[PDB]
Amino acid sequence: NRRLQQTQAQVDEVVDIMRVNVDKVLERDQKLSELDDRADALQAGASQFETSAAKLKRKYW
Amino acid sequence: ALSEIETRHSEIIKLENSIRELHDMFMDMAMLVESQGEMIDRIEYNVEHAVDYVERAVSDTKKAVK
Amino acid sequence: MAGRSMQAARCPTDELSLSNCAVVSEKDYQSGQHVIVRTSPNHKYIFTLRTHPSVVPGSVAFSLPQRKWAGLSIGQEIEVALYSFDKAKQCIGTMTIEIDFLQKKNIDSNPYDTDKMAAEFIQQFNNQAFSVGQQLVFSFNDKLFGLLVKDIEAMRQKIEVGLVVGNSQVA
Amino acid sequence: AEAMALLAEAERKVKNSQSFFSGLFGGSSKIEEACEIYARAANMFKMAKNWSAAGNAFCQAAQLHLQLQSKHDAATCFVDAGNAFKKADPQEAINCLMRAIEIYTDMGRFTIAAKHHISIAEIYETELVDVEKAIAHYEQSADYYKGEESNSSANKCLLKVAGYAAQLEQYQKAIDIYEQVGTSAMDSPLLKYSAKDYFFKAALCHFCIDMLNAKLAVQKYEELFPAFSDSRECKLMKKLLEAHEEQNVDSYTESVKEYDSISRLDQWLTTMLLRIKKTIQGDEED
Amino acid sequence: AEAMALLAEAERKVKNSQSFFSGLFGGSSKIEEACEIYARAANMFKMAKNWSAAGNAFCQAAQLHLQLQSKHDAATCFVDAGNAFKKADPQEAINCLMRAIEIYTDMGRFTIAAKHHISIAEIYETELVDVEKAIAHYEQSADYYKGEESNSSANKCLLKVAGYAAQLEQYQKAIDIYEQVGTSAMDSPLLKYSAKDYFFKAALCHFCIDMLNAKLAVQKYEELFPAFSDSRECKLMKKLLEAHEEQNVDSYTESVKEYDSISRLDQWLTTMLLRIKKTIQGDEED
Amino acid sequence: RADQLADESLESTRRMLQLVEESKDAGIRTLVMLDEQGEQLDRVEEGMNHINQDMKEAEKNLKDLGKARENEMDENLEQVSGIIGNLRHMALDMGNEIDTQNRQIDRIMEKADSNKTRIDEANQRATKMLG
Repeated sequence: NRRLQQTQAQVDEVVDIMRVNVDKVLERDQKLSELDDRADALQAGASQFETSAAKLKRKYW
Repeated sequence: ALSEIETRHSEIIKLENSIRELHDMFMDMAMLVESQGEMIDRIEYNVEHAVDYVERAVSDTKKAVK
Repeated sequence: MAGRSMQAARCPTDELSLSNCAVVSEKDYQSGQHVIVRTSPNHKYIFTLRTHPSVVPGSVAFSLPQRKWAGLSIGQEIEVALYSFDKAKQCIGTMTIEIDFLQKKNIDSNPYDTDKMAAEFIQQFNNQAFSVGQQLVFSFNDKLFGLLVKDIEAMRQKIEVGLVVGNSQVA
Repeated sequence: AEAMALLAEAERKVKNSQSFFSGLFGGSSKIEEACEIYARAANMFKMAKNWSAAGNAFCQAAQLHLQLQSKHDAATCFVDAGNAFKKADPQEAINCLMRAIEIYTDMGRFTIAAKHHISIAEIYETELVDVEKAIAHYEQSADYYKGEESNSSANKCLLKVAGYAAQLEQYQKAIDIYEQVGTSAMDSPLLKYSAKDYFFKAALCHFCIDMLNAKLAVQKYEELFPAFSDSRECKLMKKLLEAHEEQNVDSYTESVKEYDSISRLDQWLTTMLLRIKKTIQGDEED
Repeated sequence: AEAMALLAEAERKVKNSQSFFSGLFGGSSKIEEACEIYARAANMFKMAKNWSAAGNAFCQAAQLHLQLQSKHDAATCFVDAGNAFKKADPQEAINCLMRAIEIYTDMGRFTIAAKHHISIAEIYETELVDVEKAIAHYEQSADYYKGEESNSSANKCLLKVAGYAAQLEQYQKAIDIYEQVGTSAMDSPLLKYSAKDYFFKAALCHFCIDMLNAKLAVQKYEELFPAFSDSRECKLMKKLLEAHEEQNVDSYTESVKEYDSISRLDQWLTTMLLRIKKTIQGDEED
Repeated sequence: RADQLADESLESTRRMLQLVEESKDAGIRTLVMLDEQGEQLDRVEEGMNHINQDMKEAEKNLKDLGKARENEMDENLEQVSGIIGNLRHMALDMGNEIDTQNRQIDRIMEKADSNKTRIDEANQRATKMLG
C-alpha cells in the first residue's frame, strides 16, 4: 500500500511541471508570432531600399 | 484485507488517470512544439534572407558615394 | 476613565451571546478590559468587554440573560467606567454554581460528567468577572443550561465580585 | 504631446500639394509624415486609456497610408486598430480586421492572412457570436494553412470548423471533416495518439443516422487493447451504438455516466450526447 | 585600448563644437563617435569585472546618444546599463530601467514597455522589497500585454499581481483578478487544466467574508469524481469551508495535513492557509 | 471482490507504464527539437547583430550624400516510480532550454524593430537623394 501512495504524488509532481512547461509554450507563442511577422515585413522594407539603392547606383557610380 | 485491496483500486485508478491528464499535456504540447516549430522554419528562412537584402543594400549605398 | 454616558443595546449575534461578555466598539474600548455599569448609587455591576466592528460608537450591547440580571432595558442611559481588578484579594479559587437546564423541551436526566464542565467553564470564562447572584447561560456540548453564582471564595473570605483565573476550581 | 493638435497638423499636411507648396516634387513624402502623426496620436490615446479614440486614430493613419501606396505596413496598422477596438469599448474591431485581410490576401501574404483569419472567426464567435460567419472563416483559413504545407495549423482550424459545425446541427458535414483530418493525421506518428478523438467525434455525429455509419467509423478504427489510450474512444462508442440500436435510453445514459468516470466529458461531448440521448427517447415513443 | 583612455577621448569628443573647433560643420557626427567610445569602454569594464564602471559607462554613451536624437538604440543602451547595475554592486538598477521604459512607452513600443515593466516590478520586489509599487507595475504591464492580445503574458502578470496582492491583505482585490484570469482562460482548451489553481486561490482568498463567497466560488467550479486534477483544488476546499463554518481549527489543520501529502503547499498557500487558520482560532477560544 | 480489484488495477498499472513511456518518446522528440530549434536561433542572433552593424554603415554613407500477481504488480509500481521521477528529468531540462531560447528571442525582437525602423529610414533617406 505504501509503494502505491508513494508513486501517487510522484506522478502529480511531474503534472505540476507540465503546468510550467505549458506556460513556457505560451511564451514561445507570443515571441514567434509577432516577431516572425515583423521580421517578415523586414524583407519588404529591406527589398525596396535595395531597389532605390539601385537607382543611386545608376546615377552616382 | 478488503479495506486495502479496495482502497488500492480507487487509488490506482486515481493514479493512472492522474497520468492521463499529464499524458494529455504531452499530447497537446508535442502537437504545439511541432506547430510552433513551423514558425522557426520561416524565421531561419527570413533572417538569413533579410541579411542578403540588407547586404546588397549596404553595398550599393557604399558604391553610390565612391 | 472616570465614566462616560452610554446606551444599552442588543447583542450583535448569537455568537457573542454565549460568551457572557458585554460587546462594545473598537472606537471606545478594547477586548480584555473590565468595566462597571451604573444604574443607581447602590446598584453596581461588572462585566467583561469584547470588541466587534458592528457595535455603534457610544453604546454597549448586552444579552437577554444579562439584561434580566442588571435590569437593563433596550433604550436606556448608563454610565460605564474602566475597572481594574486586584489580583491579590479578588482572585476566585472556589466558586459554587447552581447549574440547571435552560430549555424544558430538552431536559434529559442522562449523566453529565462535571469534570468536562469545570474544564470547559474555565476555558470559555477565563480572565472574566463574576458576581454573587449573577445569571448566565452555559453552552456545554451545544446543550443550553443556566448558571447562578451562590458563593465565591478567593484563593477563606467571601468576595462580591471575583476574577476567574486559570487555576480556578468550580463546583 | 497634444493628441488633438497632432490630429490637426496631420490634416493640414495630408492633402495633395499644389502651387507654392508642391514646389518641384512631392506626394508620398507628406502623407507618410501625416500617418506618423495619427500613429503618435493613437499612441497617447491608448496612453490615456481612451482606446476607442486610439482605434479610430489608427483607422485614420491606416486609411492615409493606403493613399500613399504601401499596402503592407498599412494592413499592419489595420491590425493595431483591431487590437485597440477589441480591448476597447466600441465593436469596430471586426471591420478593421476584414480590411486587413483584404490587403494581406490581395498582396499574396496568405500566411499572415490566415494567421489573422483564424483570429477573425475567433472574434466573430467569442464576441458577435455569429458562428455562421465564423465557420466560413475557420474554413477558408484552413485552406490557406493546408496550402502553406502547414498541416498542423490547417488541422487546428479544421478542428474548429467541425467542432462548431456539430453545434450548429451540421453533423454529417462534421463527420466528413473528422474523417479527412483523421486520414491526414496518421501520416505523422506524432499525432496517431490523438487520432482517436477524431473517430470518436465522427462516430458520435449523427445526421439522424439510422444504420451503421458510426458502427462503420468505429470498425475502420484500429484499436489495440494493449494500447490503453484507445480506452477513451471506441470501447465506449460500441456500447453507445448498441444502446442506440436497441432503443434503450438507459444503457446509453448509464454508459455516459460510467465513461464519464474513466474519462471526463467536455462541454461539446455533453451537448451532443444529450442530443443522441433524445433521438432514442423519441424513437421509444413513436 | 585602455578603458580610461577611451573614456577620455570620448570626453574630448562629446561637446557642442564652437569657435575654432566647429569650423564649418559638426553636431551629431561627434557625439555619436563618443557614444561608440563609451560603449567600447563599458565592454572592457564588464571584462575586468568592474561592472560599476561598465554600467556607468553605458549610462554615459546612452545619455550622450539622446543628445544626438536617437531614443531607440539609446533605450536599448539603457537596458545594457540596467542589466549591468542589476548584476553589479551599486544601485541605479531601478533608474536605468525607468529611463528605458519612459522611452519605449512614448516611442509607441508597448510590447517591450511591458517586457521590462515586469523585470522592473520583479526587482522592486526581490530587491527593493516594494510590493505596493511592484503590483502597480505588474498590473499596468498586464494591461499592455492584454492590448497586444498576448493573453498568456497578460495572465503571467495578473498571476503576479493577485499573488502578491493577497500577501498585501488585498484578498478581495485578488479574487477579482483570479475571476477575470479564470474566465479569460476557459476560452483555450489548453488552460482548462490550469484554470483549477485560479479557483483554489480565489476560494482561499478571503476578505474576511461572512457569507459564502467561497461556498459559492467552489460551486461555480465544475467538478466530477472522475477528475484527478480536481482532487487538488475544490475537493479539499469544500472540506475547508465546512471546517471554517464550524470553527473547527482541528478539521482544517488536519485536512491541510493530509492534503499536504498528495500535493505540497508552496510558501504562498502556507501563508494564506495560516491566515485562515488564524481567522478560525482567533474566533473559537474567544 | 479482491479478485477483480487487483487484476483490474493490474491492467490499470499497465496503462500507466505505456502511457508515460509512450509519452517519454514524445518528450525525447521534444528535446531533440528543442536542441535543433536552438541552433536555428543561434543562427538568427548572427543576423540581428549583422543587420544592426551593416545598417549603421549604410546610414553614414547615405546621410553623407545628404550632408505472484501482487509481486509482479508491485514490480511494475517500482517501474512507474522510476519513470515518473525520471519524467521530471526531461521536464526540467526542456524547461531550461525554453527559458534560454525565450530569452534569446527577446534580444532578437528588440534589435529586429531597431533594424526595421532603420531600414525604413534608409529607404526614406534614399528616395530624397534621387536627382
